[PDB]
Amino acid sequence: MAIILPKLKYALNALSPHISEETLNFHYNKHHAGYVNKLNGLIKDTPFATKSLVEIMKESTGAIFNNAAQIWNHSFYWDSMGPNCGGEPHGEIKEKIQEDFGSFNNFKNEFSNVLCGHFGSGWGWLVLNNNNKLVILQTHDAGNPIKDNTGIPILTCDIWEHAYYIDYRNDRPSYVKAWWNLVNWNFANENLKKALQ
Amino acid sequence: AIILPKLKYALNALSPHISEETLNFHYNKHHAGYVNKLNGLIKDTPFATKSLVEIMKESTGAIFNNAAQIWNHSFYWDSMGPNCGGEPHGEIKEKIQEDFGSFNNFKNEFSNVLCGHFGSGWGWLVLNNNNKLVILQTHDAGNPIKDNTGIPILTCDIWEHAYYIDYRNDRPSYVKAWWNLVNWNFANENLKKAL
Ligand SMILES: [Cl-]
Ligand SMILES: [Cl-]
Repeated sequence: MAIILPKLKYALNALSPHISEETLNFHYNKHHAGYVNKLNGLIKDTPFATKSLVEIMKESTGAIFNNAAQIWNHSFYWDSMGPNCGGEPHGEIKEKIQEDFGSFNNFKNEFSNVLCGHFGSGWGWLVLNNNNKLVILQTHDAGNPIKDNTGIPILTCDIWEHAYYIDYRNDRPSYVKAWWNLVNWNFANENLKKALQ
Repeated sequence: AIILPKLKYALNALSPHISEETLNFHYNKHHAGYVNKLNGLIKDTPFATKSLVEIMKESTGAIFNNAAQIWNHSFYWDSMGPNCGGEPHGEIKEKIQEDFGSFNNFKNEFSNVLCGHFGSGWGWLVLNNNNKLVILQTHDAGNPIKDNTGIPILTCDIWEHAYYIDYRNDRPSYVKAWWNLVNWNFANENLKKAL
């Protein structure tokens, strides 16, 4: 199967109690795996069959896009988190956030507001925009900043209901608050360095 | 000002097809929250003196999202009931036979549409201007009144919060279960008015 589900970099329970093992089980092994299985079915007998996931995402529309972009968004989501993470940013991203938001607390406040405010299925992003500045963006359904060409993804947070409904029911804000304990600044730093190159 | 309409049945009335816990969150958190958010949004606007349908028709963005979701959810609750489901009866049965060939045909296609919808949205049975029943889907808070695509007859919510407590990712089992709840009486009332 041309497209393979990338492994999580940590155990299924590694984000607990912020996001439960049960959530990771459904979200990764059911939803995420499902988008991979679905895309592989869809790209058969198309020119997409031999393109990379990223190329498919950038060049498709309809169901192919929806599945391709979701696979990519989820992998970026999992990599945006980790055990032994969260807290204050550190390394290059700490200083960049200071420059572009004034403080980590300012960034945290605006990001949480955006994440809490998104109507329907979607994603909040920290991105390096096309003017070399960190900004917060939101996208709807499977959308992302690479497809939109609105900047280079640094971190993402999924706010589709399946991301939090097991653990928090309707209480998205509690999910967003808990997510701050999981934010992987090492990942952000890796993305920033590539982005600025 | 805008008021949340009463359910026509108790919170457990749809169980086990939709749990009482689901109805509790869906009605008392989601549906109630749409009403509360809308009232805060329309205070001090020309929308404060308009009906829900008028607000729905004349708004965009947050006001639309909340107003349409209030109307959509009431239509959803009224589209179900205890003592409902199974084979259609009365005028809607005949009309489904005319427009879909059979109930089995309707049921399978409606199910496909409900299961196939990507992200948050709704499936609809509506009567169009040629007095023909048709299946529509809409995204997020969208609906056929906003869209002028026909007079709604029934709806089914496929937002994840509709089923996630009871079925997790298995939307098709929720859809299957929903057929034990579909309120043919409400369909017949709607059809009588629409025709
Ligand atoms: Cl589990
Ligand atoms: Cl009935």
